[PDB]
Amino acid sequence: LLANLYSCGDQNTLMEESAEQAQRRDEMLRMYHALKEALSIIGNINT
Amino acid sequence: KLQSQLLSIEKEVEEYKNFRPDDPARKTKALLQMVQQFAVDFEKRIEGSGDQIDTYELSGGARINRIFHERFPFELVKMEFDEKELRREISYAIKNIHGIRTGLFTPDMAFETIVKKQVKKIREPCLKCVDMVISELISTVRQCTKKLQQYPRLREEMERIVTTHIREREGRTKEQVMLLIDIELAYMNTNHEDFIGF
Amino acid sequence: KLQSQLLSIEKEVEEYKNFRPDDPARKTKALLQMVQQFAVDFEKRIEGSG
Repeated sequence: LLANLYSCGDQNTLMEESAEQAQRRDEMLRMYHALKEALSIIGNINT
Repeated sequence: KLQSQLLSIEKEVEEYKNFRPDDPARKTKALLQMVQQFAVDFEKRIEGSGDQIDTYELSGGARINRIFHERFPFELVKMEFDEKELRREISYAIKNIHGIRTGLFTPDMAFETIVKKQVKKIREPCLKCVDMVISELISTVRQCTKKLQQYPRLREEMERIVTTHIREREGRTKEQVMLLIDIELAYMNTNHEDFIGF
Repeated sequence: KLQSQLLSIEKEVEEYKNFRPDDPARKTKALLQMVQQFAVDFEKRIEGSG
């Protein structure tokens, strides 16, 4: 099966992501950075 | 609280932050992961291999097919052979086998002629059992592809390729089934578990 | 006898007949198949499956 799937042309279009995943990973990156900033502020307040 | 959230999200965003759309390495790594997932899910439903057992349904291909091999015996007994027409044709067979002679012992060709007529009937339930099993397999393949939703054009192709293969194997499977019945007509072995001596 | 022997060779030489010294597509599918073989073989040796 793996060799048959790979041999089909246009591998760049066979594995294209759906628009939902582009949204999911973009949001998780923003959430990840925001959490770090928030945890930084708490560290600088406890002091 | 914030520390726990970072730990949960970190394992995935580690990859998302390096995303580039022009990355053949990601596409091929994704391809190998989807194919390995499908082959593990497929074997799970049919063979029962793995530690992820569905305790709500019947396993699908594994136990639907396992029962097709126990509905099939039912198909082999719905024959309804008419006893009266047997006893008539047995009588005419004996007289015609003896022919011009009065006959001294019961003929064998009468026994062979009757059996060959009944054995020819089995062809129907055998070609049903094949169609039933093909249909069940196509079902289980369609369940296994439900996990590739995040990749369109890969759920279609993997369905098409595995589906086409299962269908093309129908011809060769039926030919062997037909042949195994001809083998039964070709020679009458009476030295088996039978009324020897009687 | 000759026909039986030739069947054991066709499966493999179909790859050699189109061999090129520089074929990234050939190498890529060779890598993936070998990675998949290793993972399946390893799990089989320790788990005891198959």
